[PDB]
Amino acid sequence: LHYPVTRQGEQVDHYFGQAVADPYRWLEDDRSPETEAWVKAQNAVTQDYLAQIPYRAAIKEKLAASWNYAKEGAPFREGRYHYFFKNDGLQNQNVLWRQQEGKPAEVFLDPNTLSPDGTTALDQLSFSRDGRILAYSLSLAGSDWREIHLMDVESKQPLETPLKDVKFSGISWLGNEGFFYSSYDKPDGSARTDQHKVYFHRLGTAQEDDRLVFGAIPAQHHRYVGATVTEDDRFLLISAANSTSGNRLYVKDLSQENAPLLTVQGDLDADVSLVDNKGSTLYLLTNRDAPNRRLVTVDAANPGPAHWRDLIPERQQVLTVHSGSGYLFAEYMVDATARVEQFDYEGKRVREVALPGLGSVSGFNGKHDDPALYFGFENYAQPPTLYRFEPKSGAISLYRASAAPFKPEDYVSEQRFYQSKDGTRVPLIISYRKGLKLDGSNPTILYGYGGFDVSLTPSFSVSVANWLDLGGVYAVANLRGGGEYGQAWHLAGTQQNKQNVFDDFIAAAEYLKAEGYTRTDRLAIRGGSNGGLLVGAVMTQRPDLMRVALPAVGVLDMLRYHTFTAGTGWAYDYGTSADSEAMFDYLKGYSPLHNVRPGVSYPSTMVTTADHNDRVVPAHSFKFAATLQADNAGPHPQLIRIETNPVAKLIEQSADIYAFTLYEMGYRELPR
Repeated sequence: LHYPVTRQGEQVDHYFGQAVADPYRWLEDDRSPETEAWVKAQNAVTQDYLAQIPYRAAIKEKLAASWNYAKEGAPFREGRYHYFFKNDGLQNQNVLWRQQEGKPAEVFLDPNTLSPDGTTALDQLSFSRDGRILAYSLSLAGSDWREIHLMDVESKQPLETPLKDVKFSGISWLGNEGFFYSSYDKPDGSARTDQHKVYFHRLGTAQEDDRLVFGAIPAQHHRYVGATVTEDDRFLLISAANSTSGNRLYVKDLSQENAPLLTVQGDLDADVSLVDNKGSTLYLLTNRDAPNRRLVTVDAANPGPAHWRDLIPERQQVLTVHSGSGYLFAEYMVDATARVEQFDYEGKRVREVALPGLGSVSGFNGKHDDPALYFGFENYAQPPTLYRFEPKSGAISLYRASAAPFKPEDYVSEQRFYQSKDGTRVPLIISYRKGLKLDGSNPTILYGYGGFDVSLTPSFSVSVANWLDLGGVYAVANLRGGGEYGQAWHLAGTQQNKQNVFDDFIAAAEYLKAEGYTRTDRLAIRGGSNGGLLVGAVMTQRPDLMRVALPAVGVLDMLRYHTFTAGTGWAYDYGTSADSEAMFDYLKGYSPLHNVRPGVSYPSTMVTTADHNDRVVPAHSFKFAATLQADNAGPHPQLIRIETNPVAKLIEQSADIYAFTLYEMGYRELPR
């Protein structure tokens, strides 16, 4: 193995009197001729090394053969038809299908044929109350602008000319008269502003005559406004905001002539949104005086915050509310997995929905008179599945099995909890092919993130599935720093407590060995971005803990990350070398780049990154890889794979990592 030559410069940096050498400073410029040449050479070496792997092409083919597959969404009633989305598995955009009691399903709206390239995409979709008219917004390329088209459902032809200059808008019908939408500019003609306004479009009229509903007078100026009409057409709810944090909310009783807007919340101190109404009672989801949120009710005739009353009190877990079939469904995240509770509109707990196991859910959204509801379920061992739920009995039946070439019963996903160094308990979800033997010899990949209040919830991955099909184990740890247990869990993994994140990950690794799942020479750690940091730190503190290290797009230079493009936004979680001498010593103490040491024997490593990236600059990966090649004294290869310029590329990347990981664990033949 012959690593390219990496020039060492004389750049020296100073932090509170302390000097730190940065020999690869020049590699921070990913667009200099010298760096691109370095990239080119590193890739040649990496590829040459991977071409030495016998089963690489086999793993690739297997992945490509299982990567794409058909999908289907839950069906919804609109007028005299049931609608549902479908996807060939190849089609860029989902197609909307329609079905009528008698005949068989038929294609209704295919967004793919609206763009020669398949760019023009479907955004919002809203049917009129009777289901006879369809309003839908389409977005071109990566634009924010929209047009709202009106289609006659029965004929499938354009009802009227489409509405233009629509942006950050919903579409909410008022019976069969027309609908509310948002826009920054008068339907007439004028010069731009950042004053978002709500307009009502009455069918059979020109857009230029749409009436102003909210947002024009100075007292109503806001950057973002939304409008929603309740299912029973009784109330109009208008939200107004200037940012993603907090919003004002107003209500208008449409059952009364020229009713004025009443204020549900007149300040931006908190988030409040409409769930539904029952009679004159409003059901609102809000985080006002409740970080984990609560569901409250208040009469529409006097809706101010002082009159709100808890229907579903704030709990230790963050609440999400869905409504359907005359029921309210409280969704939570417990130990990173879903839990759903059913309630009636009077706050009486009906039952705890019995989900198909531990995982992630979607659905439980429907109309008042839907006889049944649908929900999606999935996790590391089970591909997205559609289930039917009987509101009254609570009976759950399989509606649509996944078309993914992976039979769920052949896989196991068990939940475990271990203890960190200080004694903290941490969740760990291990998945694998059924029939595993706890002999501690299974090629294992341990994944983690740990930070930015990001919570790692289970989700199906074709790549992971293929890993399991190779006899491998996939373990995901919910390290501190994430958002699996509120704020206290997040802070325990930030600033001068970041080391807690690494310890937790370290503890997870030892657990997998102790419990006989794998062993050092059969273990690999993986992570991306803040996750790459995780891998980089752990591999520099405990290079004896694993056999393989797979850091992707990681933040590795902890002393200069903040000076790079987009690095500013991660200061809250990490702190900076400039903050104070104390912060500097901590950052320098674990910074991957600065903790690689000459003479040490590091695990087999494959650093991955794109050649250019604004979120996490390649500089981190380039300098880290260069340092590992120069310092490592063992037999393990320190490689970096740089993606240049797509499912093809994704498939190729997964193959290289798995092929490499297995090849580095000694396998000279696929496991088994």
